[PDB]
This record gives sequence, structure tokens and C-alpha cells, in this order.
Amino acid sequence: TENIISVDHLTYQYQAPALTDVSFTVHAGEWLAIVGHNGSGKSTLAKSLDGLLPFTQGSVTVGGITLTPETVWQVREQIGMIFQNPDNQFVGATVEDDVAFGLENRQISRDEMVPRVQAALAQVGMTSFAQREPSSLSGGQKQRVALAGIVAIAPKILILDEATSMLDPQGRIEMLAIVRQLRQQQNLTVISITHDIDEAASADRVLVIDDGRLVDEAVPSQIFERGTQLVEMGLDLPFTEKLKAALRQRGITPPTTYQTAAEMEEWLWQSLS
Amino acid sequence: MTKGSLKENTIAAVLIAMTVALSILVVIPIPATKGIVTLCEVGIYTSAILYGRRMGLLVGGASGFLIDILTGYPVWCLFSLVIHGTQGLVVGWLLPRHHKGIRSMLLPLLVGSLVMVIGYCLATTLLFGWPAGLASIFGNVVQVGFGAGVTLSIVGPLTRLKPD
Amino acid sequence: HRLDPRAKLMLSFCYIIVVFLANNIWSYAILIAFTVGAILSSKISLGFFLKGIRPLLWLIVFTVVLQLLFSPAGGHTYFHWATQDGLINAGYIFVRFLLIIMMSTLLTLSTQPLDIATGLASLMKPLRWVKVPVDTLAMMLSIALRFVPTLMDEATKIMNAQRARGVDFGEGGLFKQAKSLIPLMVPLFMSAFNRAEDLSTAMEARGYQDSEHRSQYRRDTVTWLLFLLGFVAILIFRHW
Amino acid sequence: AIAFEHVTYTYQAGTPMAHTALTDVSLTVPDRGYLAIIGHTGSGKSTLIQQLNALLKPTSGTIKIDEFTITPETTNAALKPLRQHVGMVFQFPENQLFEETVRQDIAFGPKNFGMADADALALADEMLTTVGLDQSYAERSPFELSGGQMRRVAIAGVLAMQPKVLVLDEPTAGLDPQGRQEMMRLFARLHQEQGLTIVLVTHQMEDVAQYAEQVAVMHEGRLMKFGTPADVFSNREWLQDHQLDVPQAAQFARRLRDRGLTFPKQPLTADQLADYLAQQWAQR
Repeated sequence: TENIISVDHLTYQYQAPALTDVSFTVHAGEWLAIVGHNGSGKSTLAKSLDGLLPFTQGSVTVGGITLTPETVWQVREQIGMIFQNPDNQFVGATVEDDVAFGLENRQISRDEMVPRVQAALAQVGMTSFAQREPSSLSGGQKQRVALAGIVAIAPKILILDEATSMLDPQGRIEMLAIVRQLRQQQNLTVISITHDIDEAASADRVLVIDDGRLVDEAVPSQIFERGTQLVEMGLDLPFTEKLKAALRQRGITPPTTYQTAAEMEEWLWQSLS
Repeated sequence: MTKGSLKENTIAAVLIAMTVALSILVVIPIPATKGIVTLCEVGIYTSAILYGRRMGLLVGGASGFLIDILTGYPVWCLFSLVIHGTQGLVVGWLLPRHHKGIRSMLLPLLVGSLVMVIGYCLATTLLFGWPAGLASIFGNVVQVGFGAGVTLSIVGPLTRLKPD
Repeated sequence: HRLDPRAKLMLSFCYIIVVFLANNIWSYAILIAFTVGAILSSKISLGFFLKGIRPLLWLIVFTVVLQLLFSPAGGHTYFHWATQDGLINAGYIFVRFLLIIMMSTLLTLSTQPLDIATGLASLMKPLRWVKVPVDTLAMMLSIALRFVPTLMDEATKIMNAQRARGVDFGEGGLFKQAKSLIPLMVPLFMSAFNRAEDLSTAMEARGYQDSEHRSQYRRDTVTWLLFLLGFVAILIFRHW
Repeated sequence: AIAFEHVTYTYQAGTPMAHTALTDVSLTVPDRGYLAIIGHTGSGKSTLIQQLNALLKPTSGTIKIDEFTITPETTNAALKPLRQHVGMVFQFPENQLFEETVRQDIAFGPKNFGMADADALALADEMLTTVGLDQSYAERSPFELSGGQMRRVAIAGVLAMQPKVLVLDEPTAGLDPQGRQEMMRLFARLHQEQGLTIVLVTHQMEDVAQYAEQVAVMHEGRLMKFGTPADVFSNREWLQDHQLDVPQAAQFARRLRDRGLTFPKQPLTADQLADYLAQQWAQR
């Protein structure tokens, strides 16, 4: 509905990997998560979604404004972006200027900018960090104030190009949490090109790419059924899957369908006890 | 002169930050007794020889100005801005040619280096003072030697790489 | 002791020419009154001051002693007096060293390094009339300035990494030392290229797009008008 | 091999601003050891790490590493071979690359200490093939390689020095799950088949649970808990208040404990938990 992509291609395979005959559509407020190996475009598709990286063929249309050259900034308006490595993409002299940075250059504003910035920093909870420069913090925090900066724009779509790729478990879990509450509050589409199993589990739907071609597409719970094959697919195993694998390595045959920690616990206690 | 380009405008900023960072950080102790802080001029000269070229005068000037603020003698900031700012431009404008070979870089480096030597000498011999000019000459000559040598050592490998 | 702090940059800009645009003996009385007044007004605590004069002490001694020895008359081997001019000139250049150095230290300790870029943006405003891009230089200088500390953290880790694998930094002489700087310099340049490319795609995709234009997030006039009055008083007598 | 004795360090010397990055650190890592340092950022882990290769001389106490003996009195010159003895891998080692070819890049390490140039290049090829994959990549430029591959080249460059003690400052950072898995299995491989004393600063508790033989918990410049992972992860709540936590296997073991079954020891790994469940599966 929101992001229609009929055909997509990239000629770099003759840099960013490659894409061929890619096709999918993103629903409104859908928690989408793209996963794959390294041979996959993935980050290529992430670049193509915002506006950068001019594709040689195919066509992409963010509902309803179509790509690319003249309407690139129009499409880029209703699209938030967070990249890996929070040392970069900060550009601001401090947290406050970083958040205000995205707001600034749209011919607006000055007066109404300040309370919006403070409200965004209050929304991420890092209000007591606006005074501090990025050269003092922290990993997940710079990414969090970058998230505050892009959420200050309040776009209908949000793209996570492996935002948690270079974060500690603390900052990663925290970031995912505030993204969850952000979804709760604003209700918006979140497309996340990542390799984090927790994020993929938080997703409503998961697209799996391979060799520049969309090889799979299903609910994260059904995706997790791939078990040991998940690592090769560029995604960590759920602990329940690790336990099941370790059990089938030892004669015990656990259910083929995916199970959460509660379901696994219940089944285990139901078995012997 | 300036346009400015999309990527290049950012590259200049990052290179300035690098030169200032190296300037504050890296210390090069000479065999008795001074030090060579202006290994930032390696970043300057290299930024002038790489792409470069005229625009590298920003990487030369703004960086040196910031260095004057941070090291730092804030009073000399304008002087350094002019001296270095024109220095990088003297290297850049005189460079091409087509970056082919070492000598092609050897010639403009000599002229641009004198802009620092003569520049700071006149900068010293103004508030000062007959000996300060000589001291500035010696120190900035050794420093120019180190900077140009290191720049010559790096710029080869880098031209093979480098984005644009 | 913070202030505007936009005017302090202009102080740094003017103090250089104001310093030597004054002979005597009288303009020195005005200059010293102004500088010492500023010092007393801005805390201090002469510790950082004397520690600031400490490294340049050799240059002070060298300059003053050479200005002396090459003046009584010293050349062709003969001392005594006549010399007094060289004496008071050496005193002049000594007090000169004190003024410039102490004011440099004071100016260093005064401004916080952050707002200086914005100050530069504000001072480059008239230059807009001269077709010179102000906002591009402002954004470039701000990004550079904010990236200065994070690049120091990078430069240290690179040096430590290379030191960990055999690179002996800092050691003499000069050629063997300059050759040793390469494993530090080469990675930093390529890292700086990746630092910019990722920053370019970041700024493009960010809310700020391709703009360059246009958006920006009582003690001021007092000390500067005082500076004007003092500067005029200096402009009065100057022997020329 | 490694042995800290009342070690402590502080930036910057006695003069302000003082900041003790470490205080009273005592521990011993045996031959063929595998220490895993855990803790928050700035908790003194990096200081403890840099304390090994003599990057930071202690303010007090002594550090005995095999034949070496680090002391505050020790000069910088005598600490020269300690670097080839103790290999180190900083976070994101790709940045350390600079040479035009990965062969000369990896060979560059030993070349500083020794080295016969031909033997250095041959050893560079050997390390090239021993690390992850990277067969016959010698002529290829490192900058052309992927991030992970560059990490493998840098790591190979470190391994080329023939170190007896390898140190890893979060080596699996930024890597995809397969990259992290293969890299950790590489570390374990070198550990078991070659030497190899391995120090490992991380945040991933699973790698510490599976590979580490002993754990060092840091918390603001002080080694509070130290011992086998069974001893460290025994007290969950302490870790919880230290913003840390026991591995997923231990958590789920608690989940199965409240229901609940019993276990001879707390399962730190899914394999161990699978064993404990298999025994009771055979019983009931």
C-alpha cells in the first residue's frame, strides 16, 4: 500500500552488491524486516528506498510519489533514515543541533523549532543529554538522538539500515524498545534491513533476499523454523531453536513448528514431568 | 571558485578535522630539541595534491586557523588562516600538470612551502624582532621538510585509491 | 569568564595589529591598563598564565638577548654603552612577549571551543555581500570542528594498533621517523574518505537535504566600545 | 602465563586531573588460558587490556607474563619484544590496514621485529590461509576486500608475529552472525590446536559461556568477581544489578527451575542444558 515496488534492478555487478527482479509492497504501519547473507543487496535496497543510489532499471514508488530524479526529495520527505555507525550521520555540533539539523532545512523554522526539539528529546528520554557533544557518548545514545532527530520530522516511513549493527546489547535492546514505543505512539511503517534476530522477531513480516533476488517472505515465527539454516541466512538463532538443535543432536526430537520460550518451557515440562 | 560540490564539501570538512586532530595529537620530536606539530601540513599538502586542488586551500586555511585557536595562539589565527590558506593554493594551482610522477609534485611543494617559511618569518618580524624571524625560519624549514617528505611518502599510494 | 562570546573572536582578530600599532611608553600604559584590567576581570589565577609563558620562555630569552647583544653595539666585539636604546627596546619586546603570550593564554581559556564556529559564521556575514559562500563554510567548519575530537580518538587507536604490531612511533631520527608515520597517515586518509562518503549520504537522506540555505538554530557592546576608546587613545600617540 | 599483582593505573599520573582507570588488580591466567573480561564501557577493561602489551605502564604493582616482568620502573626500550609476544586486536582492526597488498600488509608485522623478508611474505601467506578463508588473496589490495575480509587480513597481520598471547577487544563487533560465528570458532581453533592464551573483552555473554575457561568481571577500575564461568554466572542477581546477566541457557534453566525440574549445575550453554534434559528424558 505505502511502498509499491513492481520491478527493481542494479548494474554494479558488472561497491553495492546487486539486485534483479526484486518485487514487494509494504503495508501501512507494517513492521517489515529485511534479512539475507552478504551476497544479498540488502543495504543496496535500503539505499534505493530513500532516494540515493540511482538504479539503472526498474521502478519504485512510495505511495503515492514516484521515483526518482525530480521527486527524490519529495519521496525523501516522508522517509526517515538511520544508518550504521553513529559517529557519522550526526553532523551536529551537539545533540540539540543534531536533532534540529533535520528540521532546519525545509525553509522552516526558528521559533516553533525549539519546543519541537525539546519534545522529541523528551520523547526519547535523552532530554538531559542535549548539552553534551557526540564526542563523549556512547554508541546506542548517538543512534538514539539520531532517531530523535529523524523522528522530529515525524515521517510516515522509517528505515533502519542496520542501526543496531554496531551497538552494545544494552543500547540495542534500549533502541528496539523505544522503537516499539514509537510505533505505539505515532503508528508508522518501519522497514528494517538488519541481521538482529530480536529485531526480526519484533517485525510483523520478514523478507529474505539472496543473490539479488527475493528468495523468501513470511512471518518471523515461520522464518525461525529454518533453525540452524538461520545463520547462513544472516540471522542469529532463537535460543529455543538452539535448544531444539542441541536436543535433536541427542536423540530427543522436538516439534518442527517454532515455539517461544514459554511454549518450549511448557512442552518440556509437559514431556518428562 | 567554490561551488560547492556535494561530496567534496563534506570531504573538505573531514580532512580539516583530520589535520587539526593530527596537529593537536601527533608530536614529532626532532634530534634536539623542538617538535613537529605541522604534520597537519601533510594533510594539507596531500589534500592539495590528491584531487586536489584549488579547493584544498580550505583544508589548508580553516584547519590551520582552528589549530591556532586550539593549540593554541588565538591571536595568530588570521595570520595562519592567510599563510596556510594561500599555501595550499600555491601548491594546488602550481601542481597540474597531471599529477604524473614524483617530480611533478616536488616542484610545487617547494614553492608552497616557502609561503609558510617566508610568511611566518614576516609574521614574526612584525610584532618582533630580528631573531624571532630567524628562529621561525629554521623551525618552519625543518617542519616543512618533514611535512613535504611525509606527504611525498603518502600521496603516491593514495592517488591510486581516492574516491573521485 | 565567558561573555558574548562572539566579540572575543574579533578581539583575537584585532589584538595582533593593535599590539604593534603602538610605540612608547604611553600607548604601552594604555595597552597594559587594558590587558591587566581584562585579566583581573576574568578571574585568574596566574598558574595557567605562567605555565603558558613557560614553553616560550626560551624564545623570550633568545629574542631579548639577541636584540640586546646585537645593539650595545655587540657587533665587531665591543660592549659598554652609548645601547640604552637597545636596552629599552629589549624591555619593550620582553613586555611585548608577556602581553601577547598572556593574552593568548587568556583567549584560549576564555572561549569554549564550540560556539567559535557559529561566531565565524556570524562574522562572515558581511562577506556574503562579496559573493563568498557563508553557510557552506559555516557548515563545513562546524562539521570539521565537531569531528576534531572523534578523529583524535581514531588517530590514537590507529597508532596503538600499529604500535601493537611493531611500529616504533616517535623515535628518531627524522627520515626513519617520517617513514614510520605512513602506517598512521594512510589509514586515516582512507578512513576520512569513508567518513565523508557516509556523511554525504547521511546528510542527503537527512531532513536537511541539498539546501546550503537557509536555516539556523549587554556585556557585548561594553567591552568592545571600551576597546574602541582605548584603541583611539592608542591611535593618538604613536611617534608616526 | 599472565599474572597481575596489585596492579593499578591512573590518568594522568599524580597531577590533576587524576582518574584511576584501575585500582588493586590481582589475577592469574595459566598457560593455554582463555580469559574473558566482561563489564561496562570505561569500567577499566580497556586499561587492563592495554596493560598487557605495555601500552600502559602500571602506577603500582607488577605484571608477570612468562619471562617478562612489567613494573612501573620498567623502561620503554626493554618492553620491545613484549609486543611480538602479546598480539593485540583492537575494535574494528580493518582500520589498521594501509599496505597496497594483503601479503605485504600481513608481513609488515614481523618485518618490524625481525625479519627475513621472504620468510615474512611466506609467513604472511601461511597466516593468510590460516585465517577464516582468504586463499591466494596476496596480490589483491586490502581496501578492495569486504569489511569482514579486511578484519581477517588485519587479524592475520597480528597473528603473523607468532604471539603466545592473543588479545581481542570485541573482535566480532559489527559482523554478521556467520562472521562472528566463524571468527569465534577460529579463535577457539587457534586456542586448542596451537597455543594459546586468549584474552577476550566482549559483551556477548554466549561466547563467554561457551568458549571461555575463566571470567574477569570489571566494574569501575576494580576486578570484583573472577573465576570460572560456572562460578561467575552462579549468582545471577549480582550480574543483574551490575547491568549484566547470565546466558540465555541459564535464564531458561531458571524458567525450567520454577516449574520446575532440578539440575546438578546451572546450564550455561544450550548443549549442557540439552544434556541435563536428555538424562531426565531417559529417566522419566
